[PDB]
Formats: sequence, C-alpha cells, structure tokens
Amino acid sequence: MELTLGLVAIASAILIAFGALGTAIGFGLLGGRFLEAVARQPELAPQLQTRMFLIAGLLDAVPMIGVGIGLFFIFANPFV
Amino acid sequence: RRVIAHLVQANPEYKHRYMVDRPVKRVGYIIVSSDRGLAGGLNINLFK
Repeated sequence: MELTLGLVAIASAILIAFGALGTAIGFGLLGGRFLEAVARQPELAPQLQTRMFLIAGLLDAVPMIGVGIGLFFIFANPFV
Repeated sequence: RRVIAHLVQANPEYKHRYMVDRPVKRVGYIIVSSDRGLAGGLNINLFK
C-alpha cells in the first residue's frame, strides 16, 4: 500500500523523465536541421520560424501529457 | 548561362570574384587581330 505508493511514484518518474527525453530529442533534431536550413535560405526567416514553432507545438504534446498526469498522481493520487 | 542564372537565383549566398568586380589595380585586355593585312583599317580602328 505504501509500496503501492512507491509504485505510483516510480510510474510518475518514468513518465516525466522519459517523455522529457522525447522532447530532448525532437527539439534538438529540429533545432539542428532548422539552423542548417535557415543557413541555406537566410532570407525568409519569418515563415521559417513560423512553421518551426508550428512543428514544435505539434511535437511535445503527449510527453507533456505524461508529465502532467504523473505529477497529478504524485499529489492527487487516485486510491492513495 | 540559363542554368548559371538558375543556380545563382537558387543560391544567392555569395558572388565570386568572377561575377562581381573588386577594385582594380591592373586591368587585362584580350586583343584579337589578324596575321594578314589588306583588310582596311579594321584592325587599325580596333587598335586606335
């Protein structure tokens, strides 16, 4: 039961860190390639950044979801 | 020249010394002429 609580803590840690890794990879790839691309075409930077933030938003939804639900269980644990 | 222009509009990232003039200190001249005269002053007009 308290060890069940430890289970919950572990699960939340899993989600938060492991989705954080999801973000850490996606955003990094996007940054590297985006810098390279804008270097190739240094003129239309506005739309470039526009679609860049587009993709960034499309990216990190579900990892942040896991983070949020993990913290929720950390504090508003169902069946404490 | 067509594909050259396509390149440069595609890649305006630079202009080489072969497309844009740097300040000149010596200027080169490619001078064509003949080995047989008897052609008026055509060559002579060019020389002038």
